[PDB]
Amino acid sequence: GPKFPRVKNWELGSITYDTLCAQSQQDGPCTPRRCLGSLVLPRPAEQLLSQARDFINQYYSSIKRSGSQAHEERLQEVEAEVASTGTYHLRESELVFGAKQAWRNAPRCVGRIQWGKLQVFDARDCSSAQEMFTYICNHIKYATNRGNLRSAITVFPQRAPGRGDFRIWNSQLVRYAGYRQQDGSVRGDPANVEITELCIQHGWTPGNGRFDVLPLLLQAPDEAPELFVLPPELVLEVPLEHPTLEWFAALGLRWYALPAVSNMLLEIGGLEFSAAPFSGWYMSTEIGTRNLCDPHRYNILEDVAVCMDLDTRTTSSLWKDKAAVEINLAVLHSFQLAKVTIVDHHAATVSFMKHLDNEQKARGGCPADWAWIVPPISGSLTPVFHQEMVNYILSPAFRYQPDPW
Amino acid sequence: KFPRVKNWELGSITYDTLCAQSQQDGPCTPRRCLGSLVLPRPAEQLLSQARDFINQYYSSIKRSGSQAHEERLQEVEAEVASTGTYHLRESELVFGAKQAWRNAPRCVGRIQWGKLQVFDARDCSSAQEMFTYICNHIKYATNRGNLRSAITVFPQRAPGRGDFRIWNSQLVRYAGYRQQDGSVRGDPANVEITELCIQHGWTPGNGRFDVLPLLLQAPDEAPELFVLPPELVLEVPLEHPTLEWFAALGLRWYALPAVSNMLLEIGGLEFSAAPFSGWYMSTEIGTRNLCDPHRYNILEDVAVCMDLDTRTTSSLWKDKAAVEINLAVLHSFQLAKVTIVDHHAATVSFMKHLDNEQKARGGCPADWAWIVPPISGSLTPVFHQEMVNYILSPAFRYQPDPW
Ligand code: HEM
Ligand code: HEM
Ligand SMILES: N=C(Nc1cccc(CO[C@@H](CN)COCc2cccc(/N=C(/N)c3cccs3)c2)c1)c1cccs1
Ligand SMILES: N=C(Nc1cccc(CO[C@@H](CN)COCc2cccc(/N=C(/N)c3cccs3)c2)c1)c1cccs1
Ligand SMILES: C[C@H](O)[C@H](O)[C@H]1CNc2nc(N)[nH]c(=O)c2N1
Ligand SMILES: C[C@H](O)[C@H](O)[C@H]1CNc2nc(N)[nH]c(=O)c2N1
Ligand SMILES: [Zn+2]
Repeated sequence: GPKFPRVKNWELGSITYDTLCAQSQQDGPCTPRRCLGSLVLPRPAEQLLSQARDFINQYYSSIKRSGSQAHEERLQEVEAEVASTGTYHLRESELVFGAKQAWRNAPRCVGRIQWGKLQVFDARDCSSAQEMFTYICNHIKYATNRGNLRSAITVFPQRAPGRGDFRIWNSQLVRYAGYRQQDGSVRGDPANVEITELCIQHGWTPGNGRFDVLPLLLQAPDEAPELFVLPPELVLEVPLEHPTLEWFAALGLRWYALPAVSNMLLEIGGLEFSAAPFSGWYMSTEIGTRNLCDPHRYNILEDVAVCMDLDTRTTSSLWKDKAAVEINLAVLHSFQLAKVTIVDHHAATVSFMKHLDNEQKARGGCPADWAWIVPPISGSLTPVFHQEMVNYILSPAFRYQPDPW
Repeated sequence: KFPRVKNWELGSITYDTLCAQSQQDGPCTPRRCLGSLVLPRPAEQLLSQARDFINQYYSSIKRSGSQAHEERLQEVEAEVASTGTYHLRESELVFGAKQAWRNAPRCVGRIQWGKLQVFDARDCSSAQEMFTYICNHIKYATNRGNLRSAITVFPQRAPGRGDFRIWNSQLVRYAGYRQQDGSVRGDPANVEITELCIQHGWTPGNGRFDVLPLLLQAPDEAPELFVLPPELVLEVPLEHPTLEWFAALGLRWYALPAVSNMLLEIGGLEFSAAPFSGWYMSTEIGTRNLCDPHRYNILEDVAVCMDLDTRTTSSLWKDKAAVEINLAVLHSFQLAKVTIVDHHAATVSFMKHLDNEQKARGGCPADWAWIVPPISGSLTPVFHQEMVNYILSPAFRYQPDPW
């Protein structure tokens, strides 16, 4: 057979071979002796030039001008700029291409069918924390679009020799406060205790509710971060109700419309964009299963099961499973009523299978992280459960980066 | 450099040092992770595996370095050097079978690993004799519904000849009859073995739940057909605690999960027929066997009976029917007093096993994709647990189909 990984779908009996993994220049955490695929956190001079050349070759292939004179001239341009300055700069169209390719390359993203549809806001002229705030408000307005959500990324200036980084300190643009209590419990979102306490240390007067929207801590090169409160009318939220269980609304639960990740590094051609927040829309299990039911998050499973009058004293009643299903249904029904874009985990995984087929023909494979792609409820009820996946790192890439404090 | 292993729910960390004892490569390389793949793509070698195993055994009985230990190593060496192979003592076999189960990265039920009845069937010389041993295993393991884990070990592979083999993938399998119009009646997973049975002279049924005969093979002989006596195969009719129409679906499952096509490897010796059995985790039946689209595929039928909106994915009709089916399985097994474990209890016990193994051995090989159950993944503690997958020996392994 072919000397490439053989990939099988066990539902359909079909086979493909991944030839794209051959383009991986970056090693993951696995070896012949042990598989570390389940680990969440996995572990320039002429080094820049080779990454830059590779990226420029990718750009010129995507516009089908590979080997051309415009291609050879751009390469020369890039080496001359690196030769004299130690760094280089992307053309506008190269940035747009690179940002889409970073998304298309993200092995943990189930929403990649959408990858070609991304509004890239070029904010590489930004020179203050105040201006970052203006750019971020504009992004939120555009992406929210009164509930008809639109994928977007805003790109701030790249890391530069000596000079400090542009950083957004918050992990997302919208986050609920988590307030550590006297008894050691948490009011609000326990995921956000640290960022909440940083906001207070930097002068934010804290609230005391379960769904208090945090301010943003924004850092321009070589300055302490500055605190910015989002105007409330800019942050679209959806109160949660259930279509048949009338008491569910009385629980006072809610979630924000716009998932906007702000702490990842965008790498393109060896250039590093340390502030490049990106947004799309939610898959309903992110809110209904993880955010609301993780024991270390809002942890509402027992409260909902009690309201549903389930037997919470024994595992074999399946009280957890029944409650989780209703909470996910409430999320879907409430977003739908509110006319805010959301996708259920069946529709999302079906579209991801279509994406895998598109990419098989386009590039000879698709890097995918099975543990992350399979949804956290109803795993084998979705087609992705039955699909083998090959995980590898391609650049352009979204990467984790250390916290700025 | 050893792997740092994190639990994300609790924030706790351990370090796997056991993985350094692995001698067999898995599918992954630094370039690409192949962890989600279901299947894998001389005398001095045997001697080193033999020694390492004999060393494991004597260490387990705390007699590591005794004259009994040195003499046994000499026996193994003398036998390999003269004949190119050797034979296990019954007590070593018992230790090796338990160790293979303990080492199985895909097994969520390993809290039980020390509790395994081992039937030595190495004095078997005919398919006829294999059938008698298999019947006694079933009878013992079933135990009127009070299920007991067991393994029966038939004669090892030998350089000269064909293997002892059980052709069926489990001791209990429902037939799948392929229609002229492509479709399947019964279990679509068993179409191929069904056809093999018919071709070897079995008079087929035409039901959805027809229990298959066994195809048993002695070395270099055609396999022989053996019908299991109906009273040996305990089955559970499926009903629902509150939905009365559910019983009307005529659904049922067998009590005893007994895997019969894996190879047991101990000290470099290979046991090509070594069927093993325990009890079911309820999602195996309620989620996979009954709801996989390529298995009995009953989700739509159940959803319709529940009057659910089948027109749209966002009604979560599939999720709702699946939960009720898993509940019907749990309820019916409990009613019939047949051992079963739900996915919550099983995964909680596996967390305890991880902790026991950390203290005992400094790690535990586990395959996250197989450990996390197929419904309600993140509702179980194993979802939030990082896991390191690697191959230790003694081991259970896949082998080629004998046809
Ligand atoms: C269009 C709608 C989209 C949907 C429904 C979606 C869905 C998801 C989901 C469910 C995850 C896993 C999140 C988690 O478990 O916390 C994810 C991961 C990710 N997605 Fe998306 N996605 C979308 C658009 C985007 C966009 C626009 C980008 C960036 C341009 C993006 C890049 C990512 C990245 C980088 C990750 C991985 C995060 C990590 O490794 O920690 N996706 N996607
Ligand atoms: C005592 C009750 C037991 C329970 C509840 C249990 C549970 C499970 C489950 C749910 C699986 C995954 C099955 C699938 O998805 O098809 C599994 C895999 C496995 N278990 Fe167990 N187990 C038990 C006892 C045993 C015993 C007695 C052995 C052998 C002595 C064993 C060895 C294995 C092996 C080798 C696999 C992997 C099969 C493969 O890789 O294809 N387990 N276990
Ligand atoms: N942040 C760190 N570690 C870390 C700590 C806790 C959790 C994690 C894992 O990150 C995920 C949180 N559990 C991030 O998930 C948020 C997310 C990401 C991507 C898409 C998401 N959902 C969407 N639907 C979209 C967001 C944007 C476009 S689509 C949500 C990582 C590190 C610091 C230094 C090195 S790593
Ligand atoms: N036939 C092959 N292997 C193969 C083919 C298709 C699927 C598979 C995967 O096997 C699993 C079926 N999906 C086996 O699952 C049955 C099983 C295994 C272990 C435990 C099980 N459940 C229990 N509760 C127990 C059974 C025994 C004790 S506990 C069930 C393996 C090969 C082809 C080429 C080389 S090998
Ligand atoms: C240990 C494990 O890797 C971890 O809990 C993963 C599992 N799969 C996931 N899948 C997604 N989409 N998001 C996650 O946060 C996780 N968490
Ligand atoms: C492709 C994927 O690895 C495959 O569907 C696996 C996933 N996890 C599983 N987990 C268990 N316990 N049993 C299985 O058969 C599978 N199948
Ligand atoms: Zn791996």
